[PDB]
Amino acid sequence: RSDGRKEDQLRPVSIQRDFLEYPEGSCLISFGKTKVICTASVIENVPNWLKGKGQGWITAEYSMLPRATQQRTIRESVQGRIGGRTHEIQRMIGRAMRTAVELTKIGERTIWVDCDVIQADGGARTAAITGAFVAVADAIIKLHKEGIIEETPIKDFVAAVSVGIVNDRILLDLNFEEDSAAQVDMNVVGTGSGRLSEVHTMGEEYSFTKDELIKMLDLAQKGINELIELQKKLYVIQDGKWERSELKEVSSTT
Amino acid sequence: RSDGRKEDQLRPVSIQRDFLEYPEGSCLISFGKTKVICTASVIENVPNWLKGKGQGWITAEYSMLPRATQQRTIRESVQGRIGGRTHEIQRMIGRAMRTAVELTKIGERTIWVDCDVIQADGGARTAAITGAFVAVADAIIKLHKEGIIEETPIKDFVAAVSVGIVNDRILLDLNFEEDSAAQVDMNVVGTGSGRLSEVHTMGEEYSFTKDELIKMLDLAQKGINELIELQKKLYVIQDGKWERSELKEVSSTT
Amino acid sequence: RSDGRKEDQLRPVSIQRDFLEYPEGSCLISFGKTKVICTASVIENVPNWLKGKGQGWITAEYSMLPRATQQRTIRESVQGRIGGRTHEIQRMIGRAMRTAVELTKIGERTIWVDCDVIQADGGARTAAITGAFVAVADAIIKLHKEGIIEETPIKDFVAAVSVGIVNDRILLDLNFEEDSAAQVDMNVVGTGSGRLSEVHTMGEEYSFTKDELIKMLDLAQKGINELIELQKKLYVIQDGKWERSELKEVSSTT
Amino acid sequence: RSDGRKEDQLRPVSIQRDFLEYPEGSCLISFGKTKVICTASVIENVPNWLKGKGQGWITAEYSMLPRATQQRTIRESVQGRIGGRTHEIQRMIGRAMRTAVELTKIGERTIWVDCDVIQADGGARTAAITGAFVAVADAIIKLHKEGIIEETPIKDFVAAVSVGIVNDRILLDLNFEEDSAAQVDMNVVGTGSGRLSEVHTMGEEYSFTKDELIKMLDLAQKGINELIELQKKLYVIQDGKWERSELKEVSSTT
Amino acid sequence: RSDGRKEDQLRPVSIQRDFLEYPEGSCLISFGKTKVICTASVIENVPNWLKGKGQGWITAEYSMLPRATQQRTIRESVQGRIGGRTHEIQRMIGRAMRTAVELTKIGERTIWVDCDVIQADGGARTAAITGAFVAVADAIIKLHKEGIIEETPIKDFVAAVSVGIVNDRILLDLNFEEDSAAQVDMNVVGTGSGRLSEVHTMGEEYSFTKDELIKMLDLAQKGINELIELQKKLYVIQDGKWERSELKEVSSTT
Amino acid sequence: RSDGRKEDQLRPVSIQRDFLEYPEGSCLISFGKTKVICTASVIENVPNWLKGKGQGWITAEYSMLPRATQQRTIRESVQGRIGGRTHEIQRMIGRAMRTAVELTKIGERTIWVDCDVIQADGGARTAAITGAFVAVADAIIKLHKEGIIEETPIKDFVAAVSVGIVNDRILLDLNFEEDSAAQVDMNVVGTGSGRLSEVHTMGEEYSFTKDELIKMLDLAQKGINELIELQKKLYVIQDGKWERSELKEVSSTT
Repeated sequence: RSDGRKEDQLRPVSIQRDFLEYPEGSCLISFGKTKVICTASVIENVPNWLKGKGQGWITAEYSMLPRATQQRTIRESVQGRIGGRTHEIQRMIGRAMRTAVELTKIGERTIWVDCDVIQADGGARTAAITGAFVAVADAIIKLHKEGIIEETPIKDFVAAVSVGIVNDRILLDLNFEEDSAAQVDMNVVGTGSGRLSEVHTMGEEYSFTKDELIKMLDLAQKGINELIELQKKLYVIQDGKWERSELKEVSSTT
Repeated sequence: RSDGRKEDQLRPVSIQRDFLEYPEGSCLISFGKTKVICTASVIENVPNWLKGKGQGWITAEYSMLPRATQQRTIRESVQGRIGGRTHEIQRMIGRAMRTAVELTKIGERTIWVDCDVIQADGGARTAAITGAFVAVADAIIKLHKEGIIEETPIKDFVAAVSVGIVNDRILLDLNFEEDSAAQVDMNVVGTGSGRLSEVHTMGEEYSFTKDELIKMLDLAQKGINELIELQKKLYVIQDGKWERSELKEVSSTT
Repeated sequence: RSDGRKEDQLRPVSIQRDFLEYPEGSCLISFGKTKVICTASVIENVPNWLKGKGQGWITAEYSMLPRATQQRTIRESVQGRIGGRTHEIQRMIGRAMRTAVELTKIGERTIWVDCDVIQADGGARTAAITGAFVAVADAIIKLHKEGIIEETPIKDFVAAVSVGIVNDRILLDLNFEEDSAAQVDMNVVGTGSGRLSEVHTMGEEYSFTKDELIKMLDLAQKGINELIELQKKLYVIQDGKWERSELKEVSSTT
Repeated sequence: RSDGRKEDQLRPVSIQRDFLEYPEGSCLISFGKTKVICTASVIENVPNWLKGKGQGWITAEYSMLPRATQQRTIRESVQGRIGGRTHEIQRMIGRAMRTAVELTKIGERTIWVDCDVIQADGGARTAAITGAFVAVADAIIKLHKEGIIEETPIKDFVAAVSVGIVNDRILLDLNFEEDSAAQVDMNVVGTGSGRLSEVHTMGEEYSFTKDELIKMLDLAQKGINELIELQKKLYVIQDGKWERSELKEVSSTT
Repeated sequence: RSDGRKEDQLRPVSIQRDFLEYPEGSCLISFGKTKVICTASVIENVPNWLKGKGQGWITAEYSMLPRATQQRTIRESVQGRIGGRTHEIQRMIGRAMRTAVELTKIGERTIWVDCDVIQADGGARTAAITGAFVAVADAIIKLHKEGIIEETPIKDFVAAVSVGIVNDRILLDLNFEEDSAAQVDMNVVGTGSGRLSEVHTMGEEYSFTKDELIKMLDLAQKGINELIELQKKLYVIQDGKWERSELKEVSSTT
Repeated sequence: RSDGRKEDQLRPVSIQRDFLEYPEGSCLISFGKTKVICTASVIENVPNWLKGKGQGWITAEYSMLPRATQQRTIRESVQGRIGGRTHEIQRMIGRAMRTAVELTKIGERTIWVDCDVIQADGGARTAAITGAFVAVADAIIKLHKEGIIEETPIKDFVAAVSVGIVNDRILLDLNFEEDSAAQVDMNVVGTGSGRLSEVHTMGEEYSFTKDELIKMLDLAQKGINELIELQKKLYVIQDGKWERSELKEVSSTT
C-alpha cells in the first residue's frame, strides 16, 4: 500500500474529547489525514411528529469544508443547488446514533450532532460516525451529571469503517486514492458487542461474490473492533452506568 | 404474512415491454401493487467530463407520483425543497445499469433511464432497477437494429429485491407494511451469473449479526434469480448477441 | 395532414378507468401518441384558508416525464429551477375540475388530481383535463359508495381540446409537429351542456380575426362534444345521481 | 359601477413617454389607480439559440411591488419560492411585443422590456402590455435615430384590455373588486388594424356561452381601439417609417 | 468633476411626497439620475417574535429594476439565486427607520417599507434611506390622522449620503462612474440633530487613514444636513407633534 | 466586564499555524471562546472575468457551524433559504485579503480562503479576518517555496477587531453578551502600518456622535495593533521578502 500499511491495518487513529467548550459533547477524530470535528448539542425540543410520545431524538448534520482530498468542496450557501449525497450520510449517522441510544430515557429533547470534515482523505463518513458516538455519549453523560436526566441511557458503542477491493486486493480503511481506484467498496457500522447496524457494498462497475462480501465484512468487523477498543478507553462503564475516564485523548499504537 | 404469502416468496411479478412507443426501450413492471414505468431514451451526447474518451454513459431519474402507499408524495416542482433521497436511488439505478453495460461499445451517447413509480407498496426501487434493465437492454438492441452501434454490448442481466427481518422473521420482497414494521431491512442488486452489484442493510434501531445478514443475502439472491429467470424469457442471447424474444409480456406463476 | 387525418378530425381516443388500484379514481387517457395517467386521491383535509367554510377543494399537479415529443423534459428535482409553465397548466386543470363540482357538497376534504404525461405528441394538457375529469367523477362516486358523502355532487362533464391555424388551415387536435408550425393555436375547455369553462388563443407572431377565432371555437366545441360523448359511456346518470357504467374502457371509432 | 363608470367605459387612461432617462424607451401608463412603469432597454446580444440567424429578440420581466391592491405582494428575493404566475404574464407580454415587431430587421440584439407595477387595482397586465408597446416602439425609433438600425421595423400598434361578467353584467376594464367578484373574466391583446394577438377567457367556477364570449370580445375590441387611438397620438407614421410626435403625454377624455 | 459639480456639492435633489395613492406614505426621491420610489405600507400585524411585547416594527424591501447604471440588473424571480447584497441594504434601511421611530408608540403593527430603484447612477441606497424616511413619517402621520394611533412617535429626521476618495480627491455624493473609480468609498446615515446612525467605509484595494476618514465623515455630515434641511420643508413639527406642510414637492437649489 | 476584563483589553488571543496538512496555508485562531479555522487553498484558475489580465484573485467562504453562541446555526444545505448575511462577511474577508496582496504578482490563480467558525462568542468575523491573513500569507510563502511564483507579494499585515458602546461604556473586542446588549457596535479592519481597510459602525436603535466614533476607532486601532504584533511573531520579513518564523503558535500574554 502507498503508505507502507498492511492490508488488514487501520491508519493511525486519534480521538480527542472535549475539543470545544460549548457543546455538551465534542471531539476531533482522525483516521490518518481524514479529520472530522464531531459535536453533540442538546436542543430542549423535539421534531413535531414526536411531541408527547415520551421520547427524545438524535439527528445529524454533515459538511465537508471546501478542501476535500486537497481539491474543492464548495458548500450549499455561496454555490447553489443542494445535492442529496450529504443527506445520504446525515441519515446514516443519524441512524447509527439512534441505534446506540435508548431514546425512551432521554426525555423530550434532541441531541443535535454536527459532523464537520475539516480534512478529507477517504473514510470521512466512517470517521464521522466513530467520532459522533464519542460526542453523543459524552453529551448524554453531561446531561446526567447536570440532573437533566436520570441515567445514561446508552446501549452500546458504535463505530464504522470502510473496506474495499483494489486490484483484487481486499483492503481495510481506504484512503482517497485507494478508494477512487476501487472495483468494490463498502462501509460498515458496527456495535460494541460485535453486532452490525449498517452495511453498504457497492460494485463500481464490477460485481462481486457473496464470498468476497463476507471476506470484506470480516475485515471490517475487525477494524470496528479495534476502533471500539479505542473508544472504550474513554469510558468507565458498569451495569449501564457511564462515566468518562480521565483520558482526554486516545490514539492507536499504529 | 398479510397476503397469505410464504416467507421466501416474491409477490406476483409482471413485466411488459414496449409499454410506450417513443423511447428506444420501455416497460411497465409490477411487484404486487408496486408499479413502475421504466423508459430508456437515447441522447446523442455525453456528460462534459466524458467528451472524447470513446465511451457512452447511463444515468437515471426517479420520481414517485403523489400517491405512494396510498398517501401523498408531492414532487419537487409545486412543493419546494429538493430532498437527497430521490438522488440516493437514482445513483443506485445508475450504478446498476452501468455495471451491466460495456459503455466502451455504446459510442459517445447517453442512455437516459426514467423510472416513474405510479403506485407504491414497498420495493419500489428494486422494482425500478429490475424494470430499468429491461428497458436499457431493449434500447441497446434497438440501437443495434438501427445500425447506430455495431453490437449489443450488454454484459449480463441485472435485477434487485428487498428483504428484511420482521418480528424476527426473515421475509423476501416486503410490501409497505412489512417494511415500516421491520427491525432490519435490505436491498440487493444482483446479476445473471449470480454475482452482486450492490447491497445495503440497515438496522432500524436494531442491530443484526453477520449470520442474519448472510441468511438475508441468501434469500435475496434466490429472489434475484427468480426475477432474472423472468427477464430471461424476454431475450434470446447467443455469444453476447442479444435479440428480443417474441414475448411482449412475462409474469410469474405466483 | 401528416397522419391522413381530416381537418375536423380528432386522433384515435382511448380512455381506460381503474388504471391503478390505490387512488379513489384513476385513468389512462390517450389522444393518439399523447398519453396521460390521471389520478384523483382524496386527502381528508382542506387548504388553510378554507377550514370551517363547509366546503371541499380540488387541486392539480402536472408533470411531464423526460420523454416529451421524443426529446428531453427533465423535471424539477435533479435539474434545478422551477418554471412557471407547469403551474399555468395545473391552475387550468384545477379550474376545470372545480367548475364541474359542487364543492359545497364534498365535505371538508380535498381531491388531489395528479396528471402524469408519460408520452407527449401535442395536446398533452387537453388530454389531461379530459382524463382528470373521469378520475375525479369516479373518485366522487367512490366516496359516495363508501358513505363518506351523501350524494355525487358532480355538475357536468368537462373535456378539452386544442385547435389551431397551420398554413392558413384550421385544424382540430394538433399533434406536436402541427403545433410547432402553427401561426395561431388555441385550447378550449368545455362542458357537457355545450357551455365553456376556458379558452385561450395565442397568435404565434401572427394576429388573427374575430372571425377566425369563432371558426376555431366552433371546431373545438365539436371536438369537445365528441370527447364528452365518449366520457358519457362511462357513466349512468339520473337526476344528478352518478354511477359508473360497466365499461372499463371506451375508445373512439376513429 | 362603484366609480360611476358606464359598462362599456374604460377608466381614465394616461400614458407618459420619456418617463426615465436611461432606457431607449420608457413610459408610465395608468388605467385608473393601476400604474405600471414600462422600460425597453437594448442589450447588444441575443439568446444562445438565436445566434447567427440574422434576427433580434424581445423578452419581458414583470414585477408587482408589495403594494398590490393595497395588500402585500412580497417579491421573489426576501421571500423564497418562485411562482409561475409572473412567468405566465411575462410570456404574454413577450409574445405581444414580438408580434408587433419584424425582428428580422432589428439586428442581432435584444430589447429587454421591464414592466413594474407600482400600484395595482386590476388590469395590471393589460396596462403593462399597452405601456410596454409604447416603450418598445420608442426604443426602436431611438435605435434608428442613432444609426444602430436602418428602419423602424414596427408592424403595428398593440394594446390590451380586460373584460368580464359580474352579476351577469358584461363590464370593460375591471378594477380589482369587480374582478374578484367576477363569474367570468377575460384578457384580450389586439392590434392597430383591429386584429387579435391573444385572448384568454376563464370561467371562475361558472361556465359561459359562445355568445357571451363574443359579446365580451366585442366590448374588448372596442376598448383596444380606444387605447390604440391614444397610443397613436404619440407617433407620426408614414409608409412604415415611425417618428415620435411632440406629445410627451396623452390621456383619455374620460 | 464630470458634471461640473464642486467636490463638496450634492447633485440636484428632488423629493416628491404622495407619489402613489394606496400606501400610507410614499415618495419619489432623486439624487441626480438616481431615482427611487419609496413606499410605506401598514400591515396590521407583527413578526412572530414580537407578538405581545407592546411594540411595532419596521422592515424594508429593496429592489433594483434591470436598468441599473444603464446595464442589466435581473431580479430574483426569472433569474435564479438570491444574492445577499440586496439583503445587506434592506437591513441597513430597516435599521435607519427603526432608529428614527419610537416603536413603543406605534402599536402592534408593522410599517412595510418598499424601496424601488427605477434608475441608478450611484448613491441608490442612500437615496433610498433619505426617501424611505419621508414615506415612513408620512405614514405615521397618516396613521395618526386616522385615529389608529395616539401620537406621531417619530424621534428625528434620518438621511444618508455617500462620499469617497477618487484620485486622492474627497468627493461628496458619488455618481456611478466616480464610485467605480474610487479608491475608498463610504456611506453615512445621519440624524436631524447631527448624530449618526451608521457608517461604513471600505477601502477598494487601498487603505486609508483615521484622518482621511474624518475628512470624509465631515463632508458627509454636511451633505446629510443639506438633505435634512430639504426633508424639513415637508413637515411642521412642534413638541414632537408632526404634521405635513403644504409642500407636495421640494427640490434643491443645486 | 463579565470576565473581569478591562475596557481596552482584548480577550486571550491564540493563533496556531499549520493547523491542517492539505491547504497551502492554515490556522486555528481564537479570541476567547470564539474559534475559527482559516484555510487558504490555491486553485490553478481565475474567475471568468479575470482570464488573461495577468493577475490573480482571492475570495472567501464563511460558515458558522450550528453551535453559535451555544444555540443553533443550521447551515444552507439541510435547512433551505440562503441568507445574505454570510455573504456580507465573505465579501468583507475577501476585500481584506485582496487589499493586503499585490495580485499582480500572484499569477493567474486564485487563493480560496475558507473561514469556519467552530465556536462563536462574538467577534467571529474579526477573528476570521485576523486568522485568514495568516493562512493567506503562509500560502503565498508556500507557493514561493515551491517555485510556483517569483516573490512573496504580500503588502502588509491585516487584522480586525470589534468595539462598541454598552451602557455608555466603550468596550474593545465584545463577547456575544456584550454585543447583544450594545447600543452601538463596530468592526474595524486595519493594516500593519496603522492604516485602515474597512470600518462599519451601526447604531442599534441608538445614534452616536462623530466623537464617540473617533473614541471607538482609537480603541479599535489599538486592538488591531496588538493583534498585528502577535501575527508579526509568525514571520521574518525583509525588504518585502517573507519567510515564516519557527513559531507554530503565538498567544497573547492576556
